[PDB]
Amino acid sequence: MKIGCHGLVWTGHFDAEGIRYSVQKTREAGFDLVEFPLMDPFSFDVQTAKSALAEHGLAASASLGLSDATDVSSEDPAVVKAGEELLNRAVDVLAELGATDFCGVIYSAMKKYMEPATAAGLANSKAAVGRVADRASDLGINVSLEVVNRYETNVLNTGRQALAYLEELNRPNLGIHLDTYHMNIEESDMFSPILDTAEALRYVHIGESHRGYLGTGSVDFDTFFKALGRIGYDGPVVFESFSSSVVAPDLSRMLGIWRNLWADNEELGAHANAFIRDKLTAIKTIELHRS
Amino acid sequence: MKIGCHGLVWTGHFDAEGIRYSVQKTREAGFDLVEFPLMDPFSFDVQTAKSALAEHGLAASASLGLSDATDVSSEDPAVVKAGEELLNRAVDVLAELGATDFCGVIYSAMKKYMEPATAAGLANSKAAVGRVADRASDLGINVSLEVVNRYETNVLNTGRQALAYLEELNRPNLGIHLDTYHMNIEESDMFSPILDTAEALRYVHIGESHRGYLGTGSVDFDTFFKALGRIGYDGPVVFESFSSSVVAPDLSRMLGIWRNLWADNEELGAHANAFIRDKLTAIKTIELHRSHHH
Amino acid sequence: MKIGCHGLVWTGHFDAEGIRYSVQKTREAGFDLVEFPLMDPFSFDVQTAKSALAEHGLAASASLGLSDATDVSSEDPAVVKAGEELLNRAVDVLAELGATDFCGVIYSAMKKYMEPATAAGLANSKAAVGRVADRASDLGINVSLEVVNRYETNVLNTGRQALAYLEELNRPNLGIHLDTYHMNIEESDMFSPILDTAEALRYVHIGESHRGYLGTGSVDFDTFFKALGRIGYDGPVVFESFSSSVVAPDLSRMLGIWRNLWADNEELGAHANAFIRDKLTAIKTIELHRSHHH
Amino acid sequence: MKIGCHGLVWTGHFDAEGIRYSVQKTREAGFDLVEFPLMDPFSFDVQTAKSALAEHGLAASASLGLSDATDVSSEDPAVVKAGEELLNRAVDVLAELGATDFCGVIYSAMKKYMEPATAAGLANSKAAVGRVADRASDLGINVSLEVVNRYETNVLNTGRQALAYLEELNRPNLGIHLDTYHMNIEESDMFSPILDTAEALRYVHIGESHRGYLGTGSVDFDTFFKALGRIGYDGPVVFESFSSSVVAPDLSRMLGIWRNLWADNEELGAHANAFIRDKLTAIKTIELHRS
Ligand SMILES: [Mn+2]
Ligand SMILES: [Mn+2]
Ligand SMILES: [Mn+2]
Ligand SMILES: [Mn+2]
Repeated sequence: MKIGCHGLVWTGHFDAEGIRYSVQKTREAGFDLVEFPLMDPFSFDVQTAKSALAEHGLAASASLGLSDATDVSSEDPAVVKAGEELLNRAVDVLAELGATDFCGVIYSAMKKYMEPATAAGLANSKAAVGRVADRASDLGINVSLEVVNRYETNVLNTGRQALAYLEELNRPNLGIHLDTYHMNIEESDMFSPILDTAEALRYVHIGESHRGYLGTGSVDFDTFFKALGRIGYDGPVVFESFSSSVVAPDLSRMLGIWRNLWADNEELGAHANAFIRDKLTAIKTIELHRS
Repeated sequence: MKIGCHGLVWTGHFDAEGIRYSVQKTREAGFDLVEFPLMDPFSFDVQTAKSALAEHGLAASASLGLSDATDVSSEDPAVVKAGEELLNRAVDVLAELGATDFCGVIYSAMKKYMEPATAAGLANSKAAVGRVADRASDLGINVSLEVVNRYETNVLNTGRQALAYLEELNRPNLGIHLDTYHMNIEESDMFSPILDTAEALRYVHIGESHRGYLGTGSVDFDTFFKALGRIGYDGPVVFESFSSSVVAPDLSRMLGIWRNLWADNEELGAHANAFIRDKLTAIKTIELHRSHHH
Repeated sequence: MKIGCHGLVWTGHFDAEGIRYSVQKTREAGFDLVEFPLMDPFSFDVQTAKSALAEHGLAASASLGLSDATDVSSEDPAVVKAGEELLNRAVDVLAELGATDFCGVIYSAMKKYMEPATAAGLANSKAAVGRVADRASDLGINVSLEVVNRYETNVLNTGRQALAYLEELNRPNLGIHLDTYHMNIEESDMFSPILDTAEALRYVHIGESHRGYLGTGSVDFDTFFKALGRIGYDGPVVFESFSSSVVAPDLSRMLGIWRNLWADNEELGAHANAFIRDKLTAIKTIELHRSHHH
Repeated sequence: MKIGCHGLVWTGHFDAEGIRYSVQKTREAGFDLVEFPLMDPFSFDVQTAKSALAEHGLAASASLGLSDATDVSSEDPAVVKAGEELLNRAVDVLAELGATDFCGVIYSAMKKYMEPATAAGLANSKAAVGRVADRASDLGINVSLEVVNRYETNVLNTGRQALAYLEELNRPNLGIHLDTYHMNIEESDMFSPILDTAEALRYVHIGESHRGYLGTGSVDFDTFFKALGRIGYDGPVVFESFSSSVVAPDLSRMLGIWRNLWADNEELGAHANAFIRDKLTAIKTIELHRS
């Protein structure tokens, strides 16, 4: 299990300096892994990232969400294609890094839709994701679909919806990515979705209800972590948080980050690392007593 | 305290038939009050509502959310005017019903903004809401601003933000409307925002985390209702729920209701009435036990 | 699934009058079943209970806790015998009623021990419970061992302990009885012990953290009932509550009921029935939505 | 605010070696303060404790519970007197240490009673506690009554009961001591009792529902700490935990510690210190934003 940190804790700009900075800070906060927000994989400086990861002994993953121009759930084949092209480059970037996990909202745009999904849109999305998965698979990379709330997709809002989507595709390297922030809205509770997704669960984001400091909102982390313990989950567990104090040119607007929920990210990151690790220690003692 | 039900439990279409239907089913489910969604107050058949309510004994309130063309937080004063004219008609509708509560997202568009609020936009919102509140005042109508999550406004996402907004306007009939579904996202916990708003809290929505059946999501209703008890809240407590089974032409899309969270609204309504009353009974025993006779 | 009420809601004295009273009030409060506390099965007026139950339609079960003189976890075989004779009569009473569930703290004294269990004491408990279960078996009676907190036993404080106990005895009619009040103390959470016990779980008590009104304490009923849904539990679900207002000569003292948590048992019973059914309704909608037709 | 640790994490025997050991281990786990279980204040080696506290820069408090022989809620004046004598020595021990907080179940025996309290018993308890408080007061020591569950007293099971008890006594240095483990049973919720006891709240124990590792039971710490933040609580916050792995000759039997809930107390103590401190950090950010 890798304990990770999403890059937007540190910076919204991942040129060379931001890549080095984000990696250093992640390591200094005590994490094993940085998740790069790869909103534009075409301009991501792989050589710098590979160097910085080596210098600091850090593992890496990457996430993104698509947009209007790249929506693979569009009925417009050209838009679908732009999306597929973007996902393929993201996968290629991860291959060059020697990383193994790609994730995010890659089955639709990451946006507040104003109508429900279409049958033809959903078919396009599934076909495109299948092909991306296969390309990833030949490269040793796992692809995990992030279940997000109603205001960020109209396609996969629950773990059970994601399972059905995966069932159709039947790809060995396609998994599910759950995020406590999104679960806290859409799911019946914080254990059922973990039990249900069991072995398909390949990636986890730890976010508070308002995406600030862990333990300052309404997310039931105790139930969540106890359920992760029960299924023996051993994939990445990655802190994600957003404040108006650190802005990405698109992502922050897309996720509606209006509030200053923190200004000291060194404190935030260290706290989150301690929060997650100490939760996991607690869970380990429970599992130890089941002997 | 009135126990209320929002109209989208019953129908998405508030023509004459839908209005009578929502009133009847609301009463039959055990509620004291129906909340009409007044997305277009200009077309709402007030006389049918009056006669339905009189038939059934039932109290009414109304809520709406604004949209792009009617956004009173717009920098464009023509858009603000359009919004203000809409809010003013909503208020008039309520006056004609003899109702006393208007609420909702009436200080901005109810939408996912793509940039944060501007100073000019915020000043326009505040001035317009002030004028609407004054108008409401002389018609005996209380106006409460509903705090909602980051995806439905960029203006008032927390109770404390609403407090600061209210303090500047300083109007006696202006209050805060909290909704457990939105609190579940943006707030630090389910008690602090109640203790903070205290006497400014004038309206409450009871919604599960996914806006389905009460008790089937992750909202901490326990803490919430206990806090309501502590401040002695006596305002409306109104069930709200949305499913793809029952669709309003604009509201449902605006709120991102993609999923089929229920198909039996008779069952859903009856259950919500019971669920809310069973909580209220509980906290009544707690307050009783704080009595010095105990 | 029967929704049940424990007798100490209604009276502390189960003479003829108290028996009829508890049956009537239990039914009138909306329950399917009454649980008689059978602390002294030898004096219990079985024919009055039979005739009361027949009058009212109502199902019955029984529970007890043992005491020092009847402690089947004692190293002293004369004490174990006294206990076994008591349990055997409890079972006979239930047989005579045509009831099918016996439960409670029947594997030890229900008491605050001052030292941990011994090997000899544990072996005596197990052997006695085995014989009692076999006896029960041929009378069509299921026996479930209630897991309780450290202050009421030193033997079975967790579901997993009860599982290990059950595994050794390997009897088809022997099950586990969980009580949310006790789980709230000793267990890691409110779902794991349900998922672990699964098919061995045969009886459930619904009790608030302080054993008062449901929803007025800190028990996480949400998680609990959702777990019950997941394993498809269909056994008895029985409300239990104690107040100094209604006192049983020994039980109340044994359980440390010092406080006046309610005075109106009509209200309390009606509320508990509603509270439990409103939870069960909720989780039924969840299970319905896991159906492939959905 | 002092972050503290109860001595039974480390040892059940507080001779000189156990005193030094408990203090060292507490400091090494990262705490500010050790709480000595002063079940027998007459044989407590003050000189050793004072030395060990100085060597490690640690503050100290003391708690105890009374027993049958020393029950100040007895109707037997001789038993009441033995109890008062014991409490006075405990207070004297704290004075010699230069410590300022005495707490625990000092208004009755710490036991499962088999009958309710008596009017005459309660009067004896209140009078005795009043006198002990006055003696403490002349010595600069605060006295805090620990609210405990129905199986450990028949006198003070809720914060509100404790407030009423204090109301009668009207002593300036008499406060209330709340313990999450006991609240988790008896109280309506985890915030009301803090709001209600407000300025009378002078001491806090942090214990999980089963008194093992923090975060492995049912206690709602999030609500609890958020309420402590709201009232601006600045007294001791002290971890308490019990396992059959570490036994005190009386206390462990009195508290019904039948289970092995941990065996590595160095891990337990460090975890608890991190758990509490990181909770408090989270709360501070909430309070900071109320600006
Ligand atoms: Mn995420
Ligand atoms: Mn609402
Ligand atoms: Mn029970
Ligand atoms: Mn304590």
